[PDB]
Amino acid sequence: WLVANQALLLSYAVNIVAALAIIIVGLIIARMISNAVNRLMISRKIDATVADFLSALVRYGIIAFTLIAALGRVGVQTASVIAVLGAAGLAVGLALQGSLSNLAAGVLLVMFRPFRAGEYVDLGGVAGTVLSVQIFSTTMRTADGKIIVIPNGKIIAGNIINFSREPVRRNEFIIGVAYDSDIDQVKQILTNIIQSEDRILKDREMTVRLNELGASSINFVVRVWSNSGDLQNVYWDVLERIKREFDAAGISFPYPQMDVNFKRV
Amino acid sequence: WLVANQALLLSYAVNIVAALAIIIVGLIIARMISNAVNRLMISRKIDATVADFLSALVRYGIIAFTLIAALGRVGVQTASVIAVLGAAGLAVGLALQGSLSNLAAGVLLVMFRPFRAGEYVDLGGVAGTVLSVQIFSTTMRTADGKIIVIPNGKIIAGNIINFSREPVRRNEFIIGVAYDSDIDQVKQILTNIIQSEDRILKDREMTVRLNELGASSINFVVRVWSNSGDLQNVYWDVLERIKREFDAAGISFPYPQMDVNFKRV
Amino acid sequence: WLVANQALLLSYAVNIVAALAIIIVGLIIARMISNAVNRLMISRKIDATVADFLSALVRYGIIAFTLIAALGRVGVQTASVIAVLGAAGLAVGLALQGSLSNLAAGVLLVMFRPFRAGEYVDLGGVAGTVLSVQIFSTTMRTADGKIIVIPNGKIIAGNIINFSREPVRRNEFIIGVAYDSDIDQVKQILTNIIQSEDRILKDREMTVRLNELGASSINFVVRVWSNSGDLQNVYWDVLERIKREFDAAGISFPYPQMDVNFKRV
Amino acid sequence: WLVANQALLLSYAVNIVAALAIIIVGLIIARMISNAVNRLMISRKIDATVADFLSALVRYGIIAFTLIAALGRVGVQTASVIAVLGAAGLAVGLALQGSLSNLAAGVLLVMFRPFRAGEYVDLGGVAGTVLSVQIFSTTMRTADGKIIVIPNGKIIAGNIINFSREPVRRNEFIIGVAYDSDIDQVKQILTNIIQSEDRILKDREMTVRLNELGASSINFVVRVWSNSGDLQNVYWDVLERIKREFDAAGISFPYPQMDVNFKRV
Amino acid sequence: WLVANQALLLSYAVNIVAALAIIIVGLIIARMISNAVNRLMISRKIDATVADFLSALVRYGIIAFTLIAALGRVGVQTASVIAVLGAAGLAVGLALQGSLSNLAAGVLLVMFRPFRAGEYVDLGGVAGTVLSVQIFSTTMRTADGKIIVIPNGKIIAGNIINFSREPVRRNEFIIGVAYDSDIDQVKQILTNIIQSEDRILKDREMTVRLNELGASSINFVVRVWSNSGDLQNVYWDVLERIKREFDAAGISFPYPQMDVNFKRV
Amino acid sequence: WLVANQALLLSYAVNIVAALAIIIVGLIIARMISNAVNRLMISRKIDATVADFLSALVRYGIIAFTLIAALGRVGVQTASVIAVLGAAGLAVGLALQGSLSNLAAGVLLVMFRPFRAGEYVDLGGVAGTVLSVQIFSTTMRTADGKIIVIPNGKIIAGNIINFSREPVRRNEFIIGVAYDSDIDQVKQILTNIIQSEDRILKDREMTVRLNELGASSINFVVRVWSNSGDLQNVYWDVLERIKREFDAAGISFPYPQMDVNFKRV
Amino acid sequence: WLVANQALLLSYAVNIVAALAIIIVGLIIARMISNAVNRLMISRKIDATVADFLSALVRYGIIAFTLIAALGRVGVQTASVIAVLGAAGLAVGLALQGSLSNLAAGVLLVMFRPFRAGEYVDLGGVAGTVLSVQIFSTTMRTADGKIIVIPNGKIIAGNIINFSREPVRRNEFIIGVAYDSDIDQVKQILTNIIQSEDRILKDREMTVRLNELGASSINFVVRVWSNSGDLQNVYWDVLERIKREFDAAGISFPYPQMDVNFKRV
Ligand SMILES: CCCCCCCC/C=C\CCCCCCCC(=O)OC[C@H](COP(=O)(O)OCC[N+](C)(C)C)OC(=O)CCCCCCC/C=C\CCCCCCCC
Ligand SMILES: CCCCCCCC/C=C\CCCCCCCC(=O)OC[C@H](COP(=O)(O)OCC[N+](C)(C)C)OC(=O)CCCCCCC/C=C\CCCCCCCC
Ligand SMILES: CCCCCCCC/C=C\CCCCCCCC(=O)OC[C@H](COP(=O)(O)OCC[N+](C)(C)C)OC(=O)CCCCCCC/C=C\CCCCCCCC
Repeated sequence: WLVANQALLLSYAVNIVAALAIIIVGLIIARMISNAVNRLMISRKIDATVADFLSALVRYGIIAFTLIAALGRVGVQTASVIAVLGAAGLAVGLALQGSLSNLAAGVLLVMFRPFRAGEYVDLGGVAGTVLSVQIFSTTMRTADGKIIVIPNGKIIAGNIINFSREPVRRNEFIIGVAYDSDIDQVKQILTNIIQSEDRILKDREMTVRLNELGASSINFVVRVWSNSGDLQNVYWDVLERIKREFDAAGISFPYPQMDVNFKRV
Repeated sequence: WLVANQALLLSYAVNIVAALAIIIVGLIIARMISNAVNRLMISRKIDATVADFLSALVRYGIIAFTLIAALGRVGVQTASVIAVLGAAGLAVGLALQGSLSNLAAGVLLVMFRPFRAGEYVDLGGVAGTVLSVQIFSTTMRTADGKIIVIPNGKIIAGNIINFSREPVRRNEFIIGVAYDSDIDQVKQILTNIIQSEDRILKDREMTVRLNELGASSINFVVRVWSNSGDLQNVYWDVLERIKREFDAAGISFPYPQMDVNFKRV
Repeated sequence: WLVANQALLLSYAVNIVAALAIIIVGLIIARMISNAVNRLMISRKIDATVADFLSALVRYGIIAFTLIAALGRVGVQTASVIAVLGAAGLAVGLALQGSLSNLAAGVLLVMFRPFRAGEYVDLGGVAGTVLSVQIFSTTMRTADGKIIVIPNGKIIAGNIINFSREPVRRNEFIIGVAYDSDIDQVKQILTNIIQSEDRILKDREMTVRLNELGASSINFVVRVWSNSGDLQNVYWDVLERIKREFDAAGISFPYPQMDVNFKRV
Repeated sequence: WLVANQALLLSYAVNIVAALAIIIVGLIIARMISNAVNRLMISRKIDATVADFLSALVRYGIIAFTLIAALGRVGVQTASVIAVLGAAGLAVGLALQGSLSNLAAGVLLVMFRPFRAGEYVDLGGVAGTVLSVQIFSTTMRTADGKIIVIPNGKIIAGNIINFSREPVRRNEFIIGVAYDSDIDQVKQILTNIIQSEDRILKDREMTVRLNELGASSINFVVRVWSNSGDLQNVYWDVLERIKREFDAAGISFPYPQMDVNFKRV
Repeated sequence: WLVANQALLLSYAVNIVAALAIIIVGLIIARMISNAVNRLMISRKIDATVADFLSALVRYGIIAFTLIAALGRVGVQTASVIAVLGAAGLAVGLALQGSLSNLAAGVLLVMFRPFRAGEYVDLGGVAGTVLSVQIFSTTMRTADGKIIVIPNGKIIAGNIINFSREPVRRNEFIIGVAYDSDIDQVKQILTNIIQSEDRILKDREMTVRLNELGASSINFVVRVWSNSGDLQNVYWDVLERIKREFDAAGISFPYPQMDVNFKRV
Repeated sequence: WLVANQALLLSYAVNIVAALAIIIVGLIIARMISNAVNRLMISRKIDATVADFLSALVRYGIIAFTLIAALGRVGVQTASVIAVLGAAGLAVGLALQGSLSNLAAGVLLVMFRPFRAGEYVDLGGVAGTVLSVQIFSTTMRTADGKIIVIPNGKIIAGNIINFSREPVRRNEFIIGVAYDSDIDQVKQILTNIIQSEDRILKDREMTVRLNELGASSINFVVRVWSNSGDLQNVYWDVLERIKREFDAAGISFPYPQMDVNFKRV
Repeated sequence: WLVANQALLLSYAVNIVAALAIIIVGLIIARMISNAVNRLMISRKIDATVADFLSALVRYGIIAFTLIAALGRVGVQTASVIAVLGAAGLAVGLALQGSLSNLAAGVLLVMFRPFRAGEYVDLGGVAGTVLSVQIFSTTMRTADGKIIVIPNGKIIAGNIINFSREPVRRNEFIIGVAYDSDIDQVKQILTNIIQSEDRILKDREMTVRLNELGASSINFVVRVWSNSGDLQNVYWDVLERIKREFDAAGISFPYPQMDVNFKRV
């Protein structure tokens, strides 16, 4: 009988009063925090539907938190709701793995700087000048003139070749001449063409060596070092001069040779 | 003996009354929340069987929650049911990883805009004009006229080449002429053809250089910058004009040359 | 001594009575739920051994639940059994990841409809007409006549090219003619063949331009738009007419040309 | 002092008696369950060492469970043992992911039947007649005569082309004839050869169209529908008849043509 | 003041005595279990440093368990140590995923037997005779004579082609003859060569059909079934006999034919 | 009624006083730890916005910790907040997997040293001289002159070929001579060229053997060991000397031979 | 009022005294364990900064453990700190997955020995002699002379071909002779060359059979077994002897034959 010779009914009364207190302060704290986030988002920047589900999801989250806290305050065991809610949080955490990976990689590309804005690089077989580095992705304009947006988590997970870091780079040529050409003559013509060029650095190597005895031609290699801004112009100028002086000196560039053994008359 | 000189039977009575209370309010709250979700889904949009298992799964979920909460209120240890239920929730969370990944990537493609509707792009080797960006996927019509639906989580995880972002792009030509052709003559003909075209931008580079000494031809490169809407028309017009003026000036486009050494008479 | 001046033996007696109560109602609820699932599976649909392990696994699951709940009610700590049981549930949840992924993707392919039954599509390099979309997989008959069953989780994870969505598509031709052919003559013959075809749409583009100066031929491109049902017939008809009028007008389709420089007499 | 004016020593005595009770009933229940599993495995089927570690691992598992339950009954905190044991269970659950995935896929291949025993299929680039579908893998004999065992989790994760599902399939031919051949003559000869064959279905399409203007030959395509058992025989018969009637009608099958421009006398 | 009118100091005294009891029995049980594992490992098999860290890691594990159980018995909250220890156990469980996967696959390859010792198989593009199947890997000697050790988890995860399971296999030939050869003559010569061979099974198929009209040759196919031990010898014998009788009957094996159109005199 | 014949109101008063104490010492400890981290970051090194969100995230973390500790001290159940917070921590832990993997691999590349600064290596098909090894990545300059930044977690996960570790390496040549050349003459010329070179190590192997009977040439192999700094110079010198002495001794380097059977007069 | 008619203030006093006791013994045990690890690391082996962060991280870990144990002893709920700390431990556990995988694989490569030091093997397309097997990686010198460091977790995850395990291996030759050559003459010459070699094992197979009727040559195969140390020398000797005796017996090695049909006079 409930003749009240006990204090457990007092404990039950303070439990239901505490549950109603949790409900009403959860409602008003949800309202005030939604108002504060709504005030601090409009002043800074908003998208309409994005800020809508932002404030809505924060409000539903804090309402669900205070509702199951009030259910647990009464005496209802709420561990299944916490299990489903933790599984849903882990699902959202697996969903946002690539985005947060791009964000962490974007932080690392700002702290450590392998490349900066205006530096010709290569990011996994994609070459071009870096325009800007942002939090999720970098934009880079190629030599063709097209803009490529690459996420940061793929930038760091691969090699990042930087062309504009070292001021001195190397050209390489494969000059195929005929088998009947003199080795010393072709070598001294190529040496004169290399040493008569002022933008080829003389303190580095100036290799002119027979590299390969190919199918229809002996291939010479010539490797010269220039500044990184003069590289393509040195390539074009010395290639044109190689062609002009080999045509002037009688050295022939062979076609795809073939021997034919004639039969059946 | 049960002569009731104790209050633990009072505690057991309020436990079984509380368990029955949890059962009946779980039933009526399941009914009212199923009615409210049923009312708010018919007005907005429904598929028949989809809304059927939606309201059914929400109802079975809240019934299972209140049933094992009522079992735990009696004194039955329910941690194994919570373990299996959390494992099933983690299974469903691993199942919905790709869908929620596409949803998060679709949010990022609306906040950050690498591309918009009506902008010729390239999304992992798939080129075409973007029709619309949605929450799970984007539809884009190619130049061939076919519609391709690409999920957003694969859009962000790869490179996204944007052709219609930079207003000025570059053409490139590989003009192969014979070895006997004059370098200066071919170079000045190509320079006249480039400088006589009004849609080629004169403040950018106008490269006409000998690029390669190939197998049966010397390959010239000519690289010119045009507006992004005039690019293909400039390509076609100046290629036709290259062919006409090289035919008029005697410069030959060589066939695949070959040297034959005749033997065995 | 056990002279019973305490109520903890009363508590122990109600614990062992409660444990026996949990055991017997777990047995009879296992029997009644197995009977109800057995009755509701035979009426709807069954496979014999599949329904056998279905009802068997549900019965062993609820028996294991009530047995370790009764062990925990006595005072035996059962957290290790819950740890192994949660690990086994997570193992089964990792096992059913692909199947539930196919199920979720099959729900998304019914809500959002990129394709329907009877619509020629391409699902990751597999083309053919969709027969039916089911919960785990779609069946599609190719043009060759073979039936291909593709799981839905691989359909959504890749590109889904839809041919029968846009009513107007484009043909493309690479017509290789000889270097000696007149550009204007071949261009006006191709223009007459295009403009004399009634199933080629005249409000779209009708490109006939010199596209490429190839190895042994200049390649013209001609790109015309037709309805999606007339596309292959337009291709065949205008290709046959191109061959007939180029044979009638003296324009030659060249063979793989080659220049031979004869040596060694 | 231990003068026993308290009941906590009574509580400690019933705790150590309960711990000894847990130990001895864990021993005898381990013995009886090991005896029951040993009796039910010998009658059904056994491998010697496999059944050895099966009964051994079940016995060590239930002994470890009752030992740490008895340690927790005394008052020793056992949560670290439960943490290591749950980590080991999750390790074994990650180890058995592929096997249980093959088992779940084998259940799905028996409920849904894309293929049955004796049905020529293609399972990820592996073609052959299905012998039997089992719980972990399917065996299929190829046309070459070799037996291939494919796991089910790789069967469902890829495309499963079924050749023997549709009763009517299509042949396709690429008939390359010379440029000098008449289009109408070759087309009417191929039409007569197709319409004179009784196993080619006349209500389907009978395409005979010029498909491609290739390098050294114009390629005709002819596509005919036959029953799925007559397909290869129709292919062989009509290919032999194409060769015989093109040899009889003067239509030539060209060799790899080449134009040679003779120079250097 | 500590005038001892309470029993909580009695409770604290039995807690510190119980903690010291846990420490000393953890030490002596660690010593006895290390002695028992040390005695049962030396008799069976040991590696020196491997058994060293085995007994050492078991001893440090049981010492860490009893130390944090004794810390939790005093009143120090030890849940952070359990969190780090469970994370380390999950790290070791992720580390041993491939090894335990190979072990589970090795159990499945002994229960189910796709192959046994001395059976020519193909395990993911690796062919050879199986020497032995072990718990982590199988060793197989190829036809070249080299020993290849393949882990079991890669064996089951791929296709396992078994050559020595079916006793009857099929040979296939591509016999390319000239266009001028008679179809009936070549077909009856090949039929006589097939029917004059005693190790070719006559109840199976004996296909001799024109398969392909190739570039420079018509390709006949001949497919014959033999026993699995006579297969290569039948191949060699009937190929030599095909060459001898086609040389005797005037049928020519053509070279790579080519048509040359001579120009520029 | 609240006539205060109980001490639970005393317990509630000390709970709310303890909650306010937790709040105020959480505020001042957050302020002091933020001040201490702010003081110890400015002296050592800072980036502005990076140190901003560093101190901000530490402050919000300790404020959230003390707020939900104060909520749990009152009596509000906070296990859902801990579930969401642990899921967010696991999300951030999955996000930082690649970065911490690169950090652990960078520690292993400093403890174990497969390569050091100034040592020509190959890191997954990327060759060049190592400049420096850092905590997340190594920079290495190639022979071309470009700087490549490779993350450490990809360095250790693949092969790391080290060229500059062994002081003695081997050259290999494929010398193709004509079929009519004498084997003994070519072998003794190559042996004289090898034994007349002083930088070829004589205590190692000096192989000069006929390796291959190729399509148009017999290929000799010659394999010689030199020091690792003389390797390319030995290659170039002995290749030039091979060409000079084979031209002097009449041994011919053949072109791509071909037999032609003339038909159709 | 605090007139002290209760023992809960006594309980609070022993709680704050116990918290201070936990703090001071956590400090001195952190100091003593840091001193003991510092003493046992300097004697054995150290790197400076590595041992620095080792002792530092152990000290910060045990200080964080005793600080949050002392916070939980007071009454502050510390489950959020344990959630973040367990998430950070799981992050570090995912970071060290590859390193611990290499360590476990290195243990398996020492217990099971597929290869030892000084044994020519092939580890995933990388061949060479094993120098040493270590805990994280194996070093192996190739035949070229370069040192390759391969991690153990990639060694076990792939095939490991062992050349130096079986003492007897097999050579294989593809001898292409002309169509006009006699089959019996070439077969008996090859049989005499094989049977006149003493290092070819006579109890194994000595296959000399016509293998293939190729494009311009009939290819004979000859397969002989030798010891594993004589294999390359047998290859070279018998290949040179094949060339010498086929040149002496008039058997010709054909060039790439071609038939030419001359047209257009
Ligand atoms: C989406 C659904 C949203 C629904 C939100 C509704 C919020 C409801 C919040 C407050 C309204 C409560 C009105 C009835 C409560 C009056 C009874 C009472 O004054 O309470 C006294 C006893 C205390 O017992 P005690 O101190 O010995 O327990 C120990 C627990 N310690 C340790 C925390 C103290 O309380 C008891 O006996 C338990 C009495 C049973 C209370 C029945 C009301 C339960 C309401 C909903 C259940 C539906 C479940 C839905 C699925 C969720 C699964 C988790
Ligand atoms: C899919 C299956 C659906 C089944 C749903 C059925 C819902 C049943 C809900 C209510 C009906 C209960 C009727 C019997 C209860 C009367 C006994 C009683 O008035 O209760 C008093 C004692 C209290 O004890 P206490 O305060 O000292 O405990 C401390 C627990 N604290 C801390 C929460 C207070 O209760 C005890 O002694 C324990 C008495 C044992 C109660 C036996 C009835 C158990 C029903 C089903 C068990 C089947 C298990 C199925 C598998 C699930 C595994 C989890
Ligand atoms: C696959 C195996 C299937 C086996 C299923 C068998 C089901 C057995 C179920 C019932 C039979 C019980 C018969 C003996 C019980 C009579 C003793 C008794 O009347 O109980 C009174 C005391 C209560 O103590 P308390 O209220 O102060 O505790 C606080 C616990 N609170 C908070 C929940 C109240 O109980 C105690 O002292 C503890 C007395 C120790 C009971 C010994 C019987 C344990 C049976 C099996 C153990 C084997 C373990 C197998 C591995 C599983 C590891 C989890």
